[PDB]
Amino acid sequence: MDIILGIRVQDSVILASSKAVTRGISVLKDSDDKTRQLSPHTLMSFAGEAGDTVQFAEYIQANIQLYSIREDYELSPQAVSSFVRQELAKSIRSRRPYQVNVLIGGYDKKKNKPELYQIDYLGTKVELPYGAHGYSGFYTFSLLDHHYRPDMTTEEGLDLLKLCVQELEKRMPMDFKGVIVKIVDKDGIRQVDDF
Amino acid sequence: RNNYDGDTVTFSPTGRLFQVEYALEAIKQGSVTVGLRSNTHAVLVALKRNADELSSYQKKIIKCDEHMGLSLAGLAPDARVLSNYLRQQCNYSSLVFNRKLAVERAGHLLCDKAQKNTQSYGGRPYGVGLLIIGYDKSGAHLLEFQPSGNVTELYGTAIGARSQGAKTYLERTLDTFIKIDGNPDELIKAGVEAISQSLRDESLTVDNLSIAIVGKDTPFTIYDGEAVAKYI
Amino acid sequence: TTIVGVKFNNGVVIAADTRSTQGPIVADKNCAKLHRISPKIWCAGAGTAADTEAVTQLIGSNIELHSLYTSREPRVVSALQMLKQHLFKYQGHIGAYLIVAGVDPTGSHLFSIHAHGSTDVGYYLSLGSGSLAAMAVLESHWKQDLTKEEAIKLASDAIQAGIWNDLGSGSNVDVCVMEIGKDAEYLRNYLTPNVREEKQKSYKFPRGTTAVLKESIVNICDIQEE
Amino acid sequence: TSIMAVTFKDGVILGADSRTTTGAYIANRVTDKLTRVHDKIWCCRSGSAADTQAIADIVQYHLELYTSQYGTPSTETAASVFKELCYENKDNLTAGIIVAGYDDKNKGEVYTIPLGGSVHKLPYAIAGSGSTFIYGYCDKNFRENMSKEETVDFIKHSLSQAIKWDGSSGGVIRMVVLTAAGVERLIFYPDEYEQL
Amino acid sequence: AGYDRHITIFSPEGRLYQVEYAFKATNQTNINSLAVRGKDCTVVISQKKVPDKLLDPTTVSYIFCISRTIGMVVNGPIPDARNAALRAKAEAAEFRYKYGYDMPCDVLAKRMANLSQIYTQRAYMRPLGVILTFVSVDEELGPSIYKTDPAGYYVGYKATATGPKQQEITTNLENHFKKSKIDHINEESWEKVVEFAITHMIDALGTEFSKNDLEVGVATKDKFFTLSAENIEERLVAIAEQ
Amino acid sequence: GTGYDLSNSVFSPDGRNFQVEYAVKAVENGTTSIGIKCNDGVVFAVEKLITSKLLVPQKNVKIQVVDRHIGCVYSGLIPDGRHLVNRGREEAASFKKLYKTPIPIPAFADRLGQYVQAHTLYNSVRPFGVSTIFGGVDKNGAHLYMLEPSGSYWGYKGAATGKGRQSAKAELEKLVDHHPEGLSAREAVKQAAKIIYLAHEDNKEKDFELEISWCSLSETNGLHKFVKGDLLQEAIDFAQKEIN
Amino acid sequence: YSFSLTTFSPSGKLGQIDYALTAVKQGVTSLGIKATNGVVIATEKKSSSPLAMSETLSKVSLLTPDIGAVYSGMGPDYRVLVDKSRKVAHTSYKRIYGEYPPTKLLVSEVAKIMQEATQSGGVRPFGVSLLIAGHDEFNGFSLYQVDPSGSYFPWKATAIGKGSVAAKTFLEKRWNDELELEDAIHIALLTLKESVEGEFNGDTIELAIIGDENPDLLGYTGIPTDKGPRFRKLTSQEINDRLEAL
Amino acid sequence: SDPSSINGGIVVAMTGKDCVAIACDLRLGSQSLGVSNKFEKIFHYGHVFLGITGLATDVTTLNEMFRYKTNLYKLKEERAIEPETFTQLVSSSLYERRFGPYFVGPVVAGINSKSGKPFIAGFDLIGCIDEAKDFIVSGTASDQLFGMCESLYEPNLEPEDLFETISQALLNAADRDALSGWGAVVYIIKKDEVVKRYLKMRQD
Amino acid sequence: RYDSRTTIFSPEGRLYQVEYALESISHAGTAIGIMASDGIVLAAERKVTSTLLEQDTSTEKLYKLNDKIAVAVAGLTADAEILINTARIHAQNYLKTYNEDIPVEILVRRLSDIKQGYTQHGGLRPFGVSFIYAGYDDRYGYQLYTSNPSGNYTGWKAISVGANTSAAQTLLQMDYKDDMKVDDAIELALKTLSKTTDSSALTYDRLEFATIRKGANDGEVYQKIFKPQEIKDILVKTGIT
Repeated sequence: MDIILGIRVQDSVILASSKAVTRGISVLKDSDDKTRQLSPHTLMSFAGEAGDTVQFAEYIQANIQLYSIREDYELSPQAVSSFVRQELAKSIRSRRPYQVNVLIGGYDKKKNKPELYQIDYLGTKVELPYGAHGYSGFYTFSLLDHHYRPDMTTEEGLDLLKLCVQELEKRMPMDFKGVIVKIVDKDGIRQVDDF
Repeated sequence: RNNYDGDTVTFSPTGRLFQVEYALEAIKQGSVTVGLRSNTHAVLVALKRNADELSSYQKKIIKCDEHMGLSLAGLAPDARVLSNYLRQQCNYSSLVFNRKLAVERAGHLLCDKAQKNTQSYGGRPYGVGLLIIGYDKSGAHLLEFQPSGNVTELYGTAIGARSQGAKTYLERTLDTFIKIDGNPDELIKAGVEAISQSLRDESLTVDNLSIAIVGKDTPFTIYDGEAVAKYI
Repeated sequence: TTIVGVKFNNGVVIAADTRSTQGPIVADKNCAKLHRISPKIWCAGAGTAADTEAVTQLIGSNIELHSLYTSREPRVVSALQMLKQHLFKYQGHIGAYLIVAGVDPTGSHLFSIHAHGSTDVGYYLSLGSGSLAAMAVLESHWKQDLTKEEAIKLASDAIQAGIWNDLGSGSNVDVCVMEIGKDAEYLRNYLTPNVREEKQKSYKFPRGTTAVLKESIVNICDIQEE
Repeated sequence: TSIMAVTFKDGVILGADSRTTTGAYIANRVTDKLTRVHDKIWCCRSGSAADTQAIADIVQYHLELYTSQYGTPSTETAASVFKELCYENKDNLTAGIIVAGYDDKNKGEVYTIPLGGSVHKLPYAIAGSGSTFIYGYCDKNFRENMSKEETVDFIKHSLSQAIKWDGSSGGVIRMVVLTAAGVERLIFYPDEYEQL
Repeated sequence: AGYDRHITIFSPEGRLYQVEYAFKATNQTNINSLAVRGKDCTVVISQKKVPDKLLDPTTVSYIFCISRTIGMVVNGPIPDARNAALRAKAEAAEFRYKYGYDMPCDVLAKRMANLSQIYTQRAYMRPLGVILTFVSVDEELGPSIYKTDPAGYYVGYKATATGPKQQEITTNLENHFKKSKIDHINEESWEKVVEFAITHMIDALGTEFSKNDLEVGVATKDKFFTLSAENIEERLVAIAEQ
Repeated sequence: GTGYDLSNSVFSPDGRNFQVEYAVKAVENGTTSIGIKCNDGVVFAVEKLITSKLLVPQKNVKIQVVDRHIGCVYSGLIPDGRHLVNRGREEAASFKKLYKTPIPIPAFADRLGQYVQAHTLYNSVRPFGVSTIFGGVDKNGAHLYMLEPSGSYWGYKGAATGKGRQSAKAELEKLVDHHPEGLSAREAVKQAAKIIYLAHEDNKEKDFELEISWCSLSETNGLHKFVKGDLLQEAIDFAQKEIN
Repeated sequence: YSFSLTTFSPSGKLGQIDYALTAVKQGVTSLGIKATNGVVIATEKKSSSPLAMSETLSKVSLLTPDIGAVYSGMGPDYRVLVDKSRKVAHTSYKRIYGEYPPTKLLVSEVAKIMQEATQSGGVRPFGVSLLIAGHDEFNGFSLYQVDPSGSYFPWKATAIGKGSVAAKTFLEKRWNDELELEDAIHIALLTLKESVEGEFNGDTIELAIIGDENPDLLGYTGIPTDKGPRFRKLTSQEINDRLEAL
Repeated sequence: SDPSSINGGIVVAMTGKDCVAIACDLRLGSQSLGVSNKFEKIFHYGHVFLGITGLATDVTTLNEMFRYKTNLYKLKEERAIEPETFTQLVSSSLYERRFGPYFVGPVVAGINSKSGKPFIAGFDLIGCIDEAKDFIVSGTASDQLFGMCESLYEPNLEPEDLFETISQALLNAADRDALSGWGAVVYIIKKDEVVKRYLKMRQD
Repeated sequence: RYDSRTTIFSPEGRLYQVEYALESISHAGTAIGIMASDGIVLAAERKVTSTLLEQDTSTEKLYKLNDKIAVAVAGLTADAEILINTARIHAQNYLKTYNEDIPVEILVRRLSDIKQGYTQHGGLRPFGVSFIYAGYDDRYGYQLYTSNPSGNYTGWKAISVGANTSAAQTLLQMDYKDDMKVDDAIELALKTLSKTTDSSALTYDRLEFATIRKGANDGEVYQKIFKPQEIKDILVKTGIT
């Protein structure tokens, strides 16, 4: 429950997130937002334990945005992803764990490529260009890689995404109510609606 | 010299502390209060002051408790602190032991309070003296607190401005108030006489007197206004 | 494992196996289980290997500091008490078991420390899970006022006997004779009833038997200024 | 493991069995439970060997600091120290302690401190797991102010009975006699004691 | 100035004036101490002073039993003698069970030297005004004397003395070892060591003493004990007729 | 003078702390306080001056109790004198809990003198300004100390402090010479009173009040208690008789 | 002003670093000479009365098993500082690093303890300036000076204490690039005999080396995978021999 | 079962004549899910190599931690850390958390610059000096790698002959272990030269 | 009065303590940083020398704060020593948290915060150290800063601290070129250093150098302390030996 998808294509990172926010034995609201900007070129989808998700997102938002003001320039994806991993590593040694997994999809402006990281709820960072957690990574690590070619574009990666949503809808017993798909490129972050 | 001022931690050549000697003066600069008592009653009479004719006067009686209360003579900011710890100790006695506190026992706790600052580096000797009245199992009692912290039982005493005269009155009339028993009025009326002697270039006014009496069968009571105008 | 402590007339000898086993897998065929505290004070680890080596090292530094402080050699008691008040605080939440033994100008002394803080004094001790194994030889061939030769032999037979009965042990026997007024003689590989046999078939393959996807050259060295 | 102390006209004799048992395996069969904490006061230990050992160290340390600072201590003073360590720490440590010493101004005395810590004056005390079995033996063959030999013999017999009906009572019967003449230690082999 | 009024501030000479003042505080109880070593003992004698008659004359003490086998003599003032006593007894005790064996003369005296130095490095506390001399028989160094100064210095001795008239005593001890060619006392029962130490004190000042005018502490092998006045008396008459 | 006071822990080239000596100067200005050791007890007597007829006498004491067997009486500044007895009271209480036996009288002298000493050791806090005579009866018999604000304590057969301390010690001097034993407890009550009469010829302006307390082995049962009544009258008649 | 620990003078520096430095100068002369296979470190003893024992005094104190040290300045501060160095050497760097630390490293940790005692006001700097000489497998034999100021200098040869200046000019002359260890001892004795002559003899002069390992002074035998102690202290007799040889 | 066994990872070192080899798998799995096929477990500080097996969070946390500590040492002392001193260091660092220890099994391998000798040492959870000069293995399949290495091992090997010995050992032991395989790599340290050779093997 | 503690300011709002800390800087020798387009040279001069001083196998006014950034020290070395350690801790802390090496600007900015705080709060003293920082970052290129002991910083194209401050600033800027090269920064470094040094000779035992280079292969930032033998040859070249 609470799908989040990542796929990295050769000019964008396309992150997607659920709109089902389920508190109880009852989906508390139909249509919602669940992915928020750290920076104008870094976007962080999240899911995990209930209620930990809202607190954690806001906290990371504040650290990146603080640092960006100090440097006077936007921090690299490498630097964001290792920052996030640290907070969870610290939490698993502490008495309040935070059991939230994220994907960081930015666009690096110093090197000229998309970089997609996968950051686990344990707190492990490993770079992968097809990431996902939960019971999303159970259907989609295989399916995304099937039609995946080394040369790709936003449009080819989007076709491939929409296809994933439909797979999940078929075989999971969880109503996600669709996904929002936010694309990350060197031209900012934008929402494009998807089925 | 008089350079050994600004230190409460330096003994002078005669073993006095200037901080405490100057504190005795500090009392004098405040208001006059007379205590007096018997075995059945204890009373405080206190001079209120106005510094402008647009004042409604300022009370100089702090209720400690429903059997005790106290007066001030000297510095008002020093006083406020002392009365807070004092209220606390009566609350403790009630809470844990279901006991009411003795006047003497309360005064030994305040006696300690003073000496904490007198030993240490920084802090002050207190500049105000309190006369504590209460009624316990040992009757009415009246205590006098000092800058030093010294506590003295007296059947009647006075502190504050030109208070040496009120003590002379009390000395003459010594036996009169110890013998008076069972009459709350009579301890109150004597009180009026004593503080008259204190007042200079002034006379007794209703809006000046505040009268507080506590007794055997009487709880702590603070009279003011139209209730001291029949003791004028 | 199996550790023996055997005193004698001129000193005290501690001996233990060099086999370190954690769980059912022998971790190391050879590894010293005899830890040095101080120059002529030694100890031996049983139970949890990790705990035993770490604690003796840390504590050993303090004893060294005390030697310097006193202008005399440490005491064996100084080691025992320091251990005892450390392991106690925890209340058995560190699994260390040691025989401390050593020499001083006030004698030869023998002690056991425990996790919980317990202790034993004898003129022979045995400790580990093969404590049962070693004990039997130690009781049945003991003598009052042993010589130096006699103790070296008694310690080695009791360990050899335990190799056969306690499977925690095997491999090599290491022995430390700690003699008063003299150097402590570390005799590693004293008794060795084990033997690493020759291969029935030699296992080698020519270069390129494994299949290589790609190769690369990486550097661990600083680059030239040009 | 059993420990006990018996008052007499000349002193107090402390008696013990010397077996240390962890589980039901013997660590050492000769490690004694009578441990010296003062010049004229010795203590007895039962429960967990570890917990009692540390507790004695603290007491011993206090009483030596009391001997220099505030003059030498008594059995009455010696008892109370163990008790506070036992009373505060009454779940963290498990310790039955018998405290028996000799004075010239009160003679030999016996205080027993149970597991949770409480102060008891008794003329003889018995603790351990073997103490339970020999309880009625001791009640009957104890006398106050008796001869030195009958005391040796009475402790010797009672512990010999504990060995007979408790499996962690044995070793040797070791004894510490506290008198104004100092300390005399005595030892008794099963070949002497057990026949009897 | 500012600066012989300040414990930790050095003067224009790099000298610490505060330290020097402790050596001029230590004769404020006007007493001379003499300790010498036998070969089975170390004996400590200081004179008693009981200046007022309103005193109970037998509760005057200068010699302190610090631990079981370890004593101390103080020259210098009473307010700092007591504080020194509490620390040496506390620490003497603490070692024994921490390190699980009897504590040396030497280890204790270094620890007080170190303690005094910390008190003078820091300004919150001050140097003490006592000079301490430790006396014992050690069970691993034998007969020992360590004099510890209030600057935090320590050095051993073969025989020592302290006080305002130390010099006469110094000369007596030096001429003895020049002639004997040894570093102890050759008399091998401690009773004759008591007599010897007396004779050097009686001579050095010029006047005999009483028993209400001496106090003697006697360190024997793993032991310490302080002699009562009637045992002191046996010794003085040992002087009067041999 | 100037230098090496201003602080109480700065030595001078003479080795002497000035502030602390002024501590002793404070004790002189306070009232005549004496204590007498006997071979079975101790007796405490005090001059509590009568400063008015509006004072209430024998209801403000300079006697205080420590445990229920140690008497105390102070000279010097009165509320400083309270504070140091308070310390005594916490130690008494604490010792009695841990070892379950009363505070020994030698044990007490050591412990008090050390708090006095922690306050002469730091430059920052003032010292005490009071002496305390104390003692009682315990298991090791009677013993009597007088503790100086300097940090010092000693055993005494008779100890005196305050203004009239020159006269009182002269009388005590007869008491030691004449009885090596320190005198019986009963006669020492009437004696304690006499000395205070002859020593108020140096505080003769004001009126005085004699309050007596004692601790005696077989007559106050090893515990401290006040001397009152016929006994008190007698101590008064006796003193009176011999001043005249 | 010159005259607190807090206050910098009208022409900079601290006057208390300088007063501490002055305290060393009333000390007893110590000197170090680095040789090409060892380091010799040499000092004198002068103490109290003739009654005083000087064999119960160590002004040559091993910091660690491989690294010795000496001082000049206040006697008392030395023993506390030796006490503080041994403990710190163990705690940060014999536990967290499990074996005997490099000389260079330890010199740096020592200096920082001196500077911290100038840093905090109401705590004076140390009376002493040390020489610390030792060995390790990464920097070799080394010789250093640590001033109470909190800075350290490597040296080939240096001397401190009262005898500093007279010794220094003797070392410039008699020193060479290479020395043997034996040659280094006689050169050490010659120099130190300038500071005092009429009290120089080998029983009153304290000397040690940081040279070779020792297999008899290790205390145990049959492990040649450890090293015997680099430091060896020369006794009274040993010094008396080297002086007939000078 | 234990947190180390969930996530997986093996590391194996081996010795030849004046050389050492240290090698690993690339599979990162959490639970049963495979995440990566291209995360190494072998690192290096100077010329000294560190592999870490076990619970994925402590592999990442310890990579940053031991990178922070070896650099502060390097910067200070200005020379390289050695394998001999590091064997002491790793154990020390691990023993710090006792009541929440790091769930890992390191392997250090390297060749000393002060003797030129090859050196290995092994470590458990809370770390201790486990000395070998044979080989050290760790991780979920340490039990497979202990037997298979011992057999294949012949004491003292050429650098190129040692490549075959480590490779054939690792391949089949990883393969018959669930949570190991999925690509592997070998670092062969001759002395001052490190060749990195990627094994072809079945991706599973 | 005003020459008192940190907390007390002054009849003008100055602080007399900062100015006495600046003056601490010129009781230890001349140190220069020169930024050039092909590398930055950092130089310091010895403050003490003797024929029995060992200084050709040590440094004491060149410290690594990481593996791209170095500092030269001028001033008290006893104030410097504690600060060099803290600096290096912060530099590796960026390594540990973010997986990139620190910018030059952040490392400078933190130490301004540290120096400032000891003045601002409490009655603790200021230090007495000027660090010339030379670093590399990809976004700013070659970067130079210097720190006052006051708790602030300015970036510069060349900078001198240490003894003979005006003279050195004058020589630096005289021949300072706005294209330049690293070999040109080394030549000016020697030239400036010699004249400032009161001793007529200038030798390898009186010079420290480290150069930070990227002209030493592209994609790799290599820190190169020149050894004693490399200093002797470039003194031949420039005429000094």
